[PDB]
Amino acid sequence: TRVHSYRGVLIITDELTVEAGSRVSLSGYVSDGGTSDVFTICRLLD
Amino acid sequence: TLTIDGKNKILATLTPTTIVLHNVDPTADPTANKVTQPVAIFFSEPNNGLIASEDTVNITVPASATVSHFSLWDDNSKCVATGALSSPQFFAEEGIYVISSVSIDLNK
Repeated sequence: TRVHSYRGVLIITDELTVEAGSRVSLSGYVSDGGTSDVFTICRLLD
Repeated sequence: TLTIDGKNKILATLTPTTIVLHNVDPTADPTANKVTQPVAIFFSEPNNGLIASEDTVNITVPASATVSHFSLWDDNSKCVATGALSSPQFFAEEGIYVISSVSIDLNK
């Protein structure tokens, strides 16, 4: 009788996954003119 | 969590260039039922995992048209993103819809 044993290595298996997300943000409004240069009263003529 | 450096690098290839407004939600088909014409939108450099519009965008919507949802495009006609504006707007007479800020972000 021997009963003699052996020894191995520590083998482990795992599944890893990292995830993320996305969101789009928008801000708009109906045009009521716009930032202009030389905002002055005018007198058009044809 | 994901890395901000990774989040910055990943977002550097999106590069949306044109914006198009739709009256209906374009999620099912962002290639259909368009309202306006493609108008150029220029984005900033990726920072803190969030790109933002550089300058304001004015989209000339024709008369008797409604805009409720928006969509972005790239150079090779590939709809990178879709979304919905704040509220529907009906332009009775020919008007302009101005985009104040578009901020595509991935930081959850």
